[PDB]
Amino acid sequence: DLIDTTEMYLRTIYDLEEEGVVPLRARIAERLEQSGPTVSATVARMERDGLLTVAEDRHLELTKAGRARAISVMRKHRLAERLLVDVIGLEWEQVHLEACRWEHVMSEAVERKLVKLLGNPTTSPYGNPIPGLDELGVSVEPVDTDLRRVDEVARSGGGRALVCRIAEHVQLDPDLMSELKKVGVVPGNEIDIVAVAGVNKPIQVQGSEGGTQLQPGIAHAVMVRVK
Amino acid sequence: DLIDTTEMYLRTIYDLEEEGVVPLRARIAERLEQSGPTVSATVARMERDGLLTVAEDRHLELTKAGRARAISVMRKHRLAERLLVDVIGLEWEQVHLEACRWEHVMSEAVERKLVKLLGNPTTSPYGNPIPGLDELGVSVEPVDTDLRRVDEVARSGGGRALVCRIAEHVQLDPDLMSELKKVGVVPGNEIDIVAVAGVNKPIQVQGSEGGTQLQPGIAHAVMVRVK
Amino acid sequence: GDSVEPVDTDLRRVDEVARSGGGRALVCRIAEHVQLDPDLMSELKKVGVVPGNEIDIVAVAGVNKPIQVQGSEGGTQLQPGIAHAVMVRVK
Amino acid sequence: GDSVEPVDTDLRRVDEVARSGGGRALVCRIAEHVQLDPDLMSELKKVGVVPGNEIDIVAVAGVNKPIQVQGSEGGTQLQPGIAHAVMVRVK
Amino acid sequence: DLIDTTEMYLRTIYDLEEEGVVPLRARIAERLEQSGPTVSATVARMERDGLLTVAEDRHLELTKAGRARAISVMRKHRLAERLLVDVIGLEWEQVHLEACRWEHVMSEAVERKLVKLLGNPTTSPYGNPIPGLDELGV
Amino acid sequence: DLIDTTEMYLRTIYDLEEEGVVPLRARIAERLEQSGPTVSATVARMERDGLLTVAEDRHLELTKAGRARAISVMRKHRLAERLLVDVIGLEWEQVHLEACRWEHVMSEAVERKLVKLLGNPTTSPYGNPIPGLDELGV
DNA sequence: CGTACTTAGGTTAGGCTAACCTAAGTACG
DNA sequence: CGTACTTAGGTTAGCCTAACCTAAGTACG
Ligand SMILES: [Co+2]
Ligand SMILES: [Co+2]
Ligand SMILES: [Co+2]
Ligand SMILES: [Co+2]
Ligand SMILES: [Co+2]
Ligand SMILES: [Co+2]
Ligand SMILES: [Co+2]
Ligand SMILES: [Co+2]
Repeated sequence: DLIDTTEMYLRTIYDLEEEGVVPLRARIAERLEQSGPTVSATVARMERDGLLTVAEDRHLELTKAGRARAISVMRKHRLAERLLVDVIGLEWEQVHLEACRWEHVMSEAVERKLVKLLGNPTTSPYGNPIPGLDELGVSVEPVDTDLRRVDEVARSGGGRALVCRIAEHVQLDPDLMSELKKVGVVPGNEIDIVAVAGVNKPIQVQGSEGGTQLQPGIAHAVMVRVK
Repeated sequence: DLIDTTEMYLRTIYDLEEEGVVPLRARIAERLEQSGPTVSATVARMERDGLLTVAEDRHLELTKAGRARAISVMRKHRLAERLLVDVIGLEWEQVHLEACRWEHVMSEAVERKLVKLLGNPTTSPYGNPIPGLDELGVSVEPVDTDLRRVDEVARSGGGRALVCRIAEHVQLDPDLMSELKKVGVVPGNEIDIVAVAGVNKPIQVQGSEGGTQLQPGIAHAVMVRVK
Repeated sequence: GDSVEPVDTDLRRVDEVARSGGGRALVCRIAEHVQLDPDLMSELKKVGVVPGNEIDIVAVAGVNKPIQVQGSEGGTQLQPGIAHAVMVRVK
Repeated sequence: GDSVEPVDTDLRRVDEVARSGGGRALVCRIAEHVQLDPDLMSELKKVGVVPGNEIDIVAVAGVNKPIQVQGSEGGTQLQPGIAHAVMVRVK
Repeated sequence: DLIDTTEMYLRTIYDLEEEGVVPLRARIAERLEQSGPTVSATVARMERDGLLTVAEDRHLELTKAGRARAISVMRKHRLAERLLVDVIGLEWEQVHLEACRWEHVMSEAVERKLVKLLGNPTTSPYGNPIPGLDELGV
Repeated sequence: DLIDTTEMYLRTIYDLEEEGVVPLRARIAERLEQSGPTVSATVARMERDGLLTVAEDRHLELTKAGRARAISVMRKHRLAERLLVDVIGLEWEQVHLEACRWEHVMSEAVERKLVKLLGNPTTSPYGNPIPGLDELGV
């Protein structure tokens, strides 16, 4: 269950923008595991309500209102994640799924109280920046042009790099997130990315406590700063 | 399976008009065993295509095109029924269900050939008049103001009457049609309608080979000429 | 089910106490019904009707009549439905 | 399944007969493929290519070459896919 | 248009077998005038429902259930054709297209009545044998 | 608005039992501000799903499963209230409305973490006992 | 004669499969 | 180097339940 269909469509489009993926309805269908017809009908309903527009090349464009609402949901999501990790102490691999429900029920009133409690946090526990803090009534924005995707680093000849962001896409698989934590592919840990040739090949990575394989779509969603 | 959704919605509206019932979407939901939302969406699609309009009092009104198409389907239905009974010799109780599928696949070309084969028939084997014979390029129309509904005859004090029409609604239940045939409630047979008081009471009828009970909605659909 | 049938049998509803001739009692529970109205909950806090505060319930006669209660920081009127939904222990 | 593999082994395809050096043969089957074109079926009737009519098949060479056949009421040209889809018994 | 997609795919595969043609998806695309993607998707759906299998050489093989259904449709088709020609008197060239729609709506009940009416016919008006008369009990 | 219709109907019936009120459909209509027809239809749907039964005197009786689910929701509600007051510091009057939404999204996993964080609380900030702590393993 | 509920006929949101399409690929003698 | 097919992203028609509504009834101390 999505709890709120509209908010999840908005946040999924936001996720795709952060992963540098073209936000198509095909992407929402696979991500939220819904049929093509369902997604088109729901997007048409959101278009009617003025939260997005379907371009000629068919990529989904958030309106002013759509982006505002998407940011609001993502802000609630990553504040929830912060609360769940830092205060409540919920296990690292279970936090996202919990936060993915909580994002739909949290008031701005609570958000403002969480900002104070958590000491004005700027990133989620997975290194993703918290947007729309201006709208709450709360900093210098990190230059994140230096960040490169693990897949692109691997195809460019690999090397050593610091793990900075694990995108929402990766967080959806708890079993994988447990594997990443064990071997030590977590924010603020150094990893060695093995060189591969040709797109859509599984990337080998070596953490502090062993190594593992990432799928092309997973490696694309993990961002690092190469040493 | 309806075979053709549009044609069956049209013919169901036509059926309701012949039964002197207010053609509401609620009636189509019952008859075709479909959900309220399904019927509203399908009717909206037919309204868009200009086959009917939803009035303020919410009763369905066929357009010129809608009525023309409804007649076309009903004509095919009752010509099929004639063919199935008079030529093929399919059992009286099974014919309607067969004809309800055939009505969607028959060309005007075949209709014209059936008219010649069946000797320009004007009524179905269940006494219902065959419309739209003018549109095939084929008679004085029976004055059927003298016809009265078995339920209304029963509430008005009953009496002896000749069975003239069994509507499509009644034909949908083969087991009932077998019961009607056995006791002898068929077109061109005399029956005695027992007097009842109040609406929604089951009407008792006495045929040549015994008697049976009709539900209010069934009795409403059987038409007779009182002696 | 302490929540439905209290373990502390001496727990009594505000209206029941008032109709039984008022008294000094410690606020114990404020049911979810009462919580639904914030403006009321602001008032209840302001006059000191909160769990673990001693209050004085004004004796009352007739159902469908509001119940007067005195807290540490003043008094206020409860509706019959509201007073029914507040439990206390008389001292 | 007489329909797929004929019980009458002597049943042969018009094109196969033509490429095998023509012959006088009785029309036996006209497959559903042929039936799809009415204008063609009109022509087939007109010239007397119908089941239970003797026809003469003109010997032909090379596939993708149309097959000439002579019926009681004249002759006509079949396409390879059409001639393949007509079965006959050679006299 | 086709009335029943599944039944028409089955009968088209049956047609190709009768014509001694290799039943590929490419053949169905031509015959039914549908796109390659449409045919592959519909064949995959029929494979999933256990009406056929795609072989190694990629020719379509009807299952026991698929063949039983294909025969059923073809039987209805050719009995309809017989009725349309012998009884109704529809023109020889128009009969197939009519029968191609009727094949999807005819009950076995009517088939058994048509067998009696038409005097146990074994071939269509175009000389094509009527299969699955065994399965009617005639 | 309600987030979860079923859970809110269950908790509303639970609320009425705690208040010593007869849980009728009329009470749910008032409390949740829904029409009589809406409540009857939704209660019929919950009866069908085996979460309650309508008695002879027409008071709503939670089934084994219904009560278990109602407790689960109320437990989440009052643990949320504790967290919101003691830890987050949301204003006393706004907490319930927040907790009324949070009760529908909280996992048992989080409940167990809140039990430890809040030092095994037995009552909400409004003095209402927290039920079903047994079912958490506390 | 209100209080509680049913009957009757809607509605939108949010899901689904079947069955059609194009445009631009891959695989193979 | 065409023939057969896949990959990718759409579409409309035709079905569903859940969950809300009003207007006008019935049933009962
Ligand atoms: Co997350
Ligand atoms: Co979410
Ligand atoms: Co009929
Ligand atoms: Co029909
Ligand atoms: Co044919
Ligand atoms: Co067909
Ligand atoms: Co509360
Ligand atoms: Co709630």
